[PDB]
Amino acid sequence: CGVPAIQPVL
Amino acid sequence: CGVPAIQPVL
Amino acid sequence: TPDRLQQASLPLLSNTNCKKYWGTKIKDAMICAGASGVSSCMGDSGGPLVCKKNGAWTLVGIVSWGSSTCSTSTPGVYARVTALVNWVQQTLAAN
Amino acid sequence: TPDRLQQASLPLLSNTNCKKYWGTKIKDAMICAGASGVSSCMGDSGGPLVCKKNGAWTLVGIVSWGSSTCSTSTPGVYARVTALVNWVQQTLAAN
Amino acid sequence: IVNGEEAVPGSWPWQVSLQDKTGFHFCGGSLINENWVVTAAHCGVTTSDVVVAGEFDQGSSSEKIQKLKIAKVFKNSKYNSLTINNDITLLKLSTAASFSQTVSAVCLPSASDDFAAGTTCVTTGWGLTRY
Amino acid sequence: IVNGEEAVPGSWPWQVSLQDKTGFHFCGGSLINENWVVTAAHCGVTTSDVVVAGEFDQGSSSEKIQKLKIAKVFKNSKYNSLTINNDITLLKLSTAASFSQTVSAVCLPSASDDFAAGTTCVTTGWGLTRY
Repeated sequence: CGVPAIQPVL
Repeated sequence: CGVPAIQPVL
Repeated sequence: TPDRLQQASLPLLSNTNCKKYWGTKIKDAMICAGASGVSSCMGDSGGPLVCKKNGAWTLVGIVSWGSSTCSTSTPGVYARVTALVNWVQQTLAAN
Repeated sequence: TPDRLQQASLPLLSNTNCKKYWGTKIKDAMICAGASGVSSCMGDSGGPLVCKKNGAWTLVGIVSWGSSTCSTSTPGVYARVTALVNWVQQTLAAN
Repeated sequence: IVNGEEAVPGSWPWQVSLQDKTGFHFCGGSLINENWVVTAAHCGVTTSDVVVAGEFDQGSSSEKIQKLKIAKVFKNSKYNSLTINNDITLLKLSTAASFSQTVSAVCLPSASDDFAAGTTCVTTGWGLTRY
Repeated sequence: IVNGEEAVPGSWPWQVSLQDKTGFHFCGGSLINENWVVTAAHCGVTTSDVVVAGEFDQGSSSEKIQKLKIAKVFKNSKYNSLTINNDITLLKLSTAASFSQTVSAVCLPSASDDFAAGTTCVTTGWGLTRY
């Protein structure tokens, strides 16, 4: 659970 | 519809 | 929440004078009432707003929202049954 | 409502300093955040509040309520997952 | 209702109370006939909920009340959650309501119906009496 | 979100959107695994509603999204409508979600989990961006 295949950018 | 068997008091 | 059923008489207002209060929150399908010293409040929602017409109580609003403090000086906002009876009337047909 | 998905980073606050805002509206099962210049708002409800813990995003709140004006200066109030995971965890078992 | 008075019992026969499986009253509802209850869409009623009718005193045990089961929930599709515009949900009952001296239907208006500003009307329920 | 920025697409794979039969987004939701969505209890979700996943642009037609049907709704029985206390509703899916590069599960904390005031976190959705 919880670790995107596409990593979020902030 | 709409006329109670028990009449409301205000 | 009280154990037994409460009641209150209250006047309906024009949407227009309502707008005075809610500004642009008031939608055509909404009907106002109160600011009479009575207020509808949390837990009353979904419930009845009735008017007497030609012998019988007719559903005129459905308690929807208003003041978070249930201020008896601001009007409560009810669903306007007039505008949704067509849909109710309809739902009854298919089921 | 925007067409594409939005995001915002925001800090969590103690319930305690929250009470400063919501007073006695804030219940143990509620968790605050924002007043950072960002605000959650109508339509965002039911949605995610995540924190990074040990590599992964973990559900920490569920957008629930706050300001009616979505004021970026007042904190949003989220469901506190910590307090309801036991019930979720449970619901999963019987179905 | 802030400032309402207690109703005469059974004087409002179409008033129903929505309660959860916990027994907790959270919204009201109005009987439109024997299989159909009207309530608010924001009430968020599911079918683990129940329709209680013929109730006066939430706290009294000696009442011949009817606990009615929900079959299907009909949220008006124009309902807007962002606005709480068109906040009407029908409820279809799995169990018919037994009409009586205390359980009955309110009347629906015509789409045509007029109801003028200044006209004195009545609202009932079990909501907070002090906030 | 007032002041949020657009997300990178598929960067938040457990975000789902609740839409009515009209197509209108009214709440968000988070995938907890392939048959179970978490949302808010006040959202008042029924089963004429649908779970949309793998969506980025609500307005784009060329997206490989998943329209998922609700089987059963589970309002937490401690939920309090008067307070909007314990505002959690599980959603059981009639149709399994197909996990992928863009559809996946967030993690649930332990009841034990600590998450300290001052800690910077993230909220996503399709809510009003200006009120």
